[PDB]
Amino acid sequence: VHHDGFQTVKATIDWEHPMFKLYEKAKRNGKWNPADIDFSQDQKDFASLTSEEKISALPLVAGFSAGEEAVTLDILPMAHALARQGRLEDVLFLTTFMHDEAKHVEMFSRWQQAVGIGQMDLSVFHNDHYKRIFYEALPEAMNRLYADDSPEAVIRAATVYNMIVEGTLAESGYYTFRQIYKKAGLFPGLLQGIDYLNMDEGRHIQFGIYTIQRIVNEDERYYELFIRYMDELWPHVIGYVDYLTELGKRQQQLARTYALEIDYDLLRHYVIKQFNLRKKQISRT
Amino acid sequence: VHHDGFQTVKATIDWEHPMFKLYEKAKRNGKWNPADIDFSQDQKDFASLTSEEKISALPLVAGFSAGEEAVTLDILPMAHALARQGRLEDVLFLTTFMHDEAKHVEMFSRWQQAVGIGQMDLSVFHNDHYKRIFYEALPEAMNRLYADDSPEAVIRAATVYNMIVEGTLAESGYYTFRQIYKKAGLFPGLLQGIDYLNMDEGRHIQFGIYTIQRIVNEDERYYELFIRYMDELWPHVIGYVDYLTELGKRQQQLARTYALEIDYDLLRHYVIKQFNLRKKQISRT
Ligand SMILES: CCCCCCCCCCCCCCCC(=O)O
Ligand SMILES: CCCCCCCCCCCCCCCC(=O)O
Ligand SMILES: [Fe+3]
Ligand SMILES: [Fe+3]
Ligand SMILES: [Fe+3]
Ligand SMILES: [Fe+3]
Ligand SMILES: [Mn+3]
Ligand SMILES: [Mn+3]
Repeated sequence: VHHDGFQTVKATIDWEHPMFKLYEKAKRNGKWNPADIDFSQDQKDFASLTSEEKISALPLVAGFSAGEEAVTLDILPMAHALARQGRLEDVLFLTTFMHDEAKHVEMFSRWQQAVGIGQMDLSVFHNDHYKRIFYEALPEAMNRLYADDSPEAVIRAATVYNMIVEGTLAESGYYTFRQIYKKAGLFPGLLQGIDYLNMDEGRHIQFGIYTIQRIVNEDERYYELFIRYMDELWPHVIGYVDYLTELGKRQQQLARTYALEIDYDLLRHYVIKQFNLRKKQISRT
Repeated sequence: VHHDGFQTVKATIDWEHPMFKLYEKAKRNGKWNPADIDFSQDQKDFASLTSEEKISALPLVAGFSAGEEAVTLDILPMAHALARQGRLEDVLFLTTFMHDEAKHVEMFSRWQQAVGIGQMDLSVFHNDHYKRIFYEALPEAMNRLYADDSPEAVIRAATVYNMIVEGTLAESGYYTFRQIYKKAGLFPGLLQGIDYLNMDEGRHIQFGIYTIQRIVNEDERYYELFIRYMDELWPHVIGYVDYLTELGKRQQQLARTYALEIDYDLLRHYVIKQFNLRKKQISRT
């Protein structure tokens, strides 16, 4: 359907818009290129491992690789809906968001290829709770926006994508990676990538907070909606976290070898702390 | 609707895919930031001009500013459709395409603001032919892809966007800018931006060629469709070019002042040469 006019011909960009400022920061802090990461030491580390130790790291990489790919495809409807509402500054920022996610997909796929498991199908480490979030609830909530861009729909979309998938699972995943392999001195390439990813992610979560708050600010009843949608998803979050935990406890050999006391109680409490923390970044009033 | 699996969990990125290679080049050659361009000399140039000379440059800037904004919003459906067909490498590349266009919007809006015409509504320089292409035919052809992603639809979308708007109008616009203000020694900032834009644009046109050719390669009858859609739009292309030409001929004062012999016959023939050239980049066989 037609354009009825253009903001940068009638006027200019709104230079003070928060999403314009986030867009500017994204350009400044988003220069990194996964193609420049040296994975040669990672390949050696990985080949040095025994079959049992090799397996230990694959579940987390499988969750991240699919997750990056899901959110690369699934952010498009949000960019469309805000574009249709004429929110030009949001759209400019969302171009950096999508390009960040493309690079994240690229990074993990390069690591898989370099250590020699590209040919392996890592879908085996996706349980029913993971599928419910990433194969189903995420794409349902985003695609909805094509036909329903009400405040309710936009809140639910940002909640699932930015507050749960990024704000709870991704963040806890980054913490988990450092706690385990950074201590072990393993996989320097991959951890360089995790550091870059974790930096991009801060802007992604800030877009979600901004999006949810600006809708809550019009009607403080949407706040209840936010909390409700957070709680609906919690069972699948913790059901994926318990499942990974259980794989971790059964496959002890990497941890013994590298003298890592892998505190799964602490990882679990970090996930719980992330979830409650995101809730607190939205003010009812 | 659900994801039924993920390519970078089952396998890897297709590293040899042409769109993966274009994506890599885009990251390498796409570091430029419109926020780093120094427009201070442009502001002085523009204030130095008389009212008559000031006006001379505004029509081309109005066409570009709206055009950048249209294609930023209107590329989203192409990214969606190729994503739904599972063409991951195309999508990765299209994230760079969208981000390039965001920066193009940004660049012209910064120039308008810096020279002191942000508050002016430049819609006056969009005639009926321009509106037909940018306010109507472009968004119709792209949005169609949400409900119709047939080869016919995808060809028509790439033809209008990449071969006509970018491959014919944008390219001729870049040539026109250099021919006029680069000679005059005017607007150094803006011409730095035009150089960066013209570089990005090469990748954008290459995506269109690739997209159209890969569909022609399955069925050489789609070739006729391509040519037909090119010809349907030509009248509006030349009707916008004649209209700009006529504004240019009526408002002679910038050209006299700077000893520019502005050959509108040559600019017209460059537009015609662009259009025929794009046709030739698609092989029937
Ligand atoms: C043993 C403690 C378990 C910790 C939880 C691990 C979470 C795995 C993360 C998989 C999803 C990644 C989401 C990426 C989203 C994005 O790129 O914005
Ligand atoms: C006097 C000769 C006239 C020459 C033709 C001028 C064309 C003006 C261009 C306006 C549309 C710009 C399209 C931008 C598309 C993109 O950024 O990919
Ligand atoms: Fe993210
Ligand atoms: Fe369960
Ligand atoms: Fe372009
Ligand atoms: Fe006419
Ligand atoms: Mn990511
Ligand atoms: Mn452009």
